[PDB]
Amino acid sequence: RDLPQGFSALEPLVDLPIGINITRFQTLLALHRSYLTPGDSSSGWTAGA
Amino acid sequence: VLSFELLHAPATVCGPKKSTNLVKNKCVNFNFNGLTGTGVLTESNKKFLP
Repeated sequence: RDLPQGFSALEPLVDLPIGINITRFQTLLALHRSYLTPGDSSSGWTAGA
Repeated sequence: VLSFELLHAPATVCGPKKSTNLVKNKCVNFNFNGLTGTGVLTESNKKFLP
């Protein structure tokens, strides 16, 4: 748990010339669909650690 | 018909090409990537990050 006490620099990966207007932010996750939570997206949804 | 576009958007299709050889140990003008200067170019042992 919790971010450890340390230092680490961050190296660039990509640069995008898209130039669109950005205002909002949301994150995706992985959903476990099986016999435990069958059906549509109403009931087939779990959080997970 | 190849249609361009003139607007306030950055250019996507580009590429200047151009090519000249490299010389060493001679004072010469260079324009690598926009930067310009005069001097001699020698092999260096310093290591850059990728």
